[PDB]
Amino acid sequence: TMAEKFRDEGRDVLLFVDNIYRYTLAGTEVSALLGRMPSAVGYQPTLAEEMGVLQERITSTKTGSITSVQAVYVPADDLTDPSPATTFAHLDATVVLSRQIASLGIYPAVDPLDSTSR
Amino acid sequence: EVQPGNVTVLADTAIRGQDLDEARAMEAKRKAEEHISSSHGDVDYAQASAELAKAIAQLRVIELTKKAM
Repeated sequence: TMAEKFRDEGRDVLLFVDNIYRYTLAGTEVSALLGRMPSAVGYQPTLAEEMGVLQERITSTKTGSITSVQAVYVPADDLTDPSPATTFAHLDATVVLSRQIASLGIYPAVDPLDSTSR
Repeated sequence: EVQPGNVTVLADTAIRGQDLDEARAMEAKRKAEEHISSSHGDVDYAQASAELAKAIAQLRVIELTKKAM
């Protein structure tokens, strides 16, 4: 919301979100108590809508622009877990870090065969 | 070659001659001026090598096991 307010003033803004995964995770913890039947690997049924309702309002417009960097934790290093898989679609540039490269001491541990950009 | 109380025959293994050896050298030169090469007779190595080439092919082990190297 603060990023959006700075955008609407006609400015251009930087937005750094240090772990967006924890936004979906905090929903899962609550999802079962709200009386909703569990989905694929435990996540709430509304995972993709809960994620899109946020990711879709962080965007540039004709009055102002938001340039954003989001950290995206992947659980158990599984890039096919529903949350990373459903997050991949919302980004323009995806830089995929990997543990195998980091164990070689090669920082930054970017995987060039998986990072891409629009 | 014969010695006191000993003798040896250093026998040739094939007929030797001015013309035969020159024919063999001529073929040895031709095979090098071209790039023509023959096939070794080790059918056992051929069998095992093709079997190992097909068995090792396309098995995506690395990146299946998380082995960096």
